[PDB]
Amino acid sequence: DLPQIVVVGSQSSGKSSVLENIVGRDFLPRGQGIVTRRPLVLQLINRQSDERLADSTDKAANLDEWGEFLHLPGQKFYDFNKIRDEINRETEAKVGRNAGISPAPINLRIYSPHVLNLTLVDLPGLTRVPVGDQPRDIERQIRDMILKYIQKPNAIILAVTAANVDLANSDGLKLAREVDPEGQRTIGVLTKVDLMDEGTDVVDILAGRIIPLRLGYVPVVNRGQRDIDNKKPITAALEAEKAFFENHKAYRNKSAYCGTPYLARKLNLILMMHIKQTL
Ligand SMILES: Nc1nc2c(ncn2[C@@H]2O[C@H](COP(=O)(O)OP(=O)(O)O)[C@@H](O)[C@H]2O)c(=O)[nH]1
Ligand SMILES: [Mg+2]
Repeated sequence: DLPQIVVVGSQSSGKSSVLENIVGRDFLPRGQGIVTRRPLVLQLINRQSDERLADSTDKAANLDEWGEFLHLPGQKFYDFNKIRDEINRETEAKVGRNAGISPAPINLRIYSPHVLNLTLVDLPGLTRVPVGDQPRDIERQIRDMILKYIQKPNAIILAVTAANVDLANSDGLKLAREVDPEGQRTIGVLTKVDLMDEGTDVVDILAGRIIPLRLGYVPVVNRGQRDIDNKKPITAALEAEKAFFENHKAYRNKSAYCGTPYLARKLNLILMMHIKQTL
């Protein structure tokens, strides 16, 4: 149907962290062995610019930003800690906790003056060894779920790989190549650039010398686990990401092509081009 950006990669590649960095505020459940177990179809809606904010545990809530769930019609979520709770609820309701997965999507809209018009689909990450109560063929079930999404020619494939692993072992690029070998609709993200072995960088990847992608790669820096535990706001994380690329010798002169702000503009631009070619 409509074009959308499907986020694919290994478990703990940083897929959920990228979505939070794009939104600008944290709203996804994490910790306690919690991972994405249902597709989150996230629709971001730009919207240029009190009793409704009375019972808010989110210090940043405001009337210009809120979320809406398709299965909870009429409700507007101004507190993003309740968005997290509801996502955790809907997931456990259909697939319990730390068990298998379900293809039933959770549909969430978020209005904001700070987001571009994008549709992103967070998919479960590939793992290799079952833990907890997972079915022993959990790897196959996740692969088959991903392929069903990215086989569709309207799907823009956001292949997420951690920069502190060998690019050639990327699950995201493998799956992207299986359905889109020419790279016509695959765009890469390189996370955890701040965790790279000292002396290494991703410049060779950006210059197309390893696994070329015509739509390119974008390096980013999301919140680390310490930042999550300390409740560091995404706004501060974005400031930290900007400073990282502007003071690193390898990225200083190319920093306009680094970071989540550029990724969002790039996804928005690619998404508009993809629509133009639909008749
Ligand atoms: N230092 C650092 N940690 C990151 C970065 N991106 C993600 N992480 C951490 O990597 C872990 C997995 O990230 P997450 O978004 O939950 O992974 P997912 O399973 O792909 O959605 C978490 O502990 C994140 O804090 C990054 O750019 N830098
Ligand atoms: Mg995830």
